[PDB]
Amino acid sequence: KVYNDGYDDDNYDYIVKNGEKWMDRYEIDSLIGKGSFGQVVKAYDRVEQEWVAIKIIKNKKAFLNQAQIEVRLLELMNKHDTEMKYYIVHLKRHFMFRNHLCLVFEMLSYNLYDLLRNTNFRGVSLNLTRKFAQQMCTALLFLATPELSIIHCDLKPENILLCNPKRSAIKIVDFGSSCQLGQRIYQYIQSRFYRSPEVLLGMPYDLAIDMWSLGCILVEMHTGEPLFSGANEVDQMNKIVEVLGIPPAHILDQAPKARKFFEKLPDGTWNLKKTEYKPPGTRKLHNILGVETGGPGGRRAGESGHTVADYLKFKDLILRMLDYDPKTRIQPYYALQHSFFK
Ligand SMILES: COc1cc(N2CCN(C)CC2)ccc1Nc1nc(N)c(C(=O)c2ccccc2)s1
Repeated sequence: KVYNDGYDDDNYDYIVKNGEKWMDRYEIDSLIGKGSFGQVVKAYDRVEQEWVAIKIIKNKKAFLNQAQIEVRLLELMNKHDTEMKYYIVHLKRHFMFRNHLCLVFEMLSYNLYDLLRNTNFRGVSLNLTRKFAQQMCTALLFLATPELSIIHCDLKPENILLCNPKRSAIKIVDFGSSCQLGQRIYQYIQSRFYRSPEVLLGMPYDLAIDMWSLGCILVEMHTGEPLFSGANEVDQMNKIVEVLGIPPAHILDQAPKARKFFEKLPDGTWNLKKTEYKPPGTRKLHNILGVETGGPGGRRAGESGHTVADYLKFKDLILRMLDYDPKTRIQPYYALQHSFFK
């Protein structure tokens, strides 16, 4: 009949009314997004005299409890970053309002998908992609700090926010799917497009899955299209193999879900099960990026900082981020020292 004295709906979400005053402090403007966790809203903080995003968690135990884990990690990240210089959206404060847990963040304006949509999915330049890459590798180095050891677990374009148009800077948002390095409790994780092979294979995993996600994102930021746009896990694996070839046998012999995508011949090699696809590793990244052919779809022909030399450095890096072996895949510190960033 009514939910939470009328303040809530079916899904335990707070019904947001335009121009409502909570606590003589926050002035609600408009809803900016919806998710499984609850809602996000654009508000004006009267005390600090600034705009904020407020994450209104659902009035439901499971969602409260999940968001309390998120709070715990965000405040652990504040302890290790008082200067706010590692390109992370930071928790300002949290509070209870009409039985909802609300997390207050600084308000950014657009996500990286918006940026892409504004290019009509043709991409931004390599000079913009460089800057964003350095900042993301900085963010991951920080996450990999031994006391934090945090896996974001859902790096995709909507979880990367643009600071502001003349500042040319990005930040990582939404640590609600995040956890610290540990014994494996979860298996169906990451967004499919950016899901790593260790995850698709049901193998152990660590902070290197986030670097796989970043390999994909950076190719997408310069091409405008996702690198591996799988319709399901089988099709995702197949798209990965098209570019990078069959994974190594030492890996596939260990992998508990190997037989979902591959099969073991009598000689002991692994090959693709049949489900349309190019043969293993013949869709080269060299050619997707258009290293010698004037960038993606010829659009970077004649533009400064888009030479063969420049493109090879970017390629080289991406290839190190898309290593099949999580042990040898490039870590954040070695990524920062790459010649792509000179
Ligand atoms: C003006 O507010 C935003 C609007 C958008 N969009 C742009 C308008 N739409 C085309 C798609 C969503 C994307 C992001 C924001 N701003 C946000 N700033 C922060 N700080 C956000 C979050 O903290 C956040 C909270 C929960 C999940 C994801 C992000 S969301």
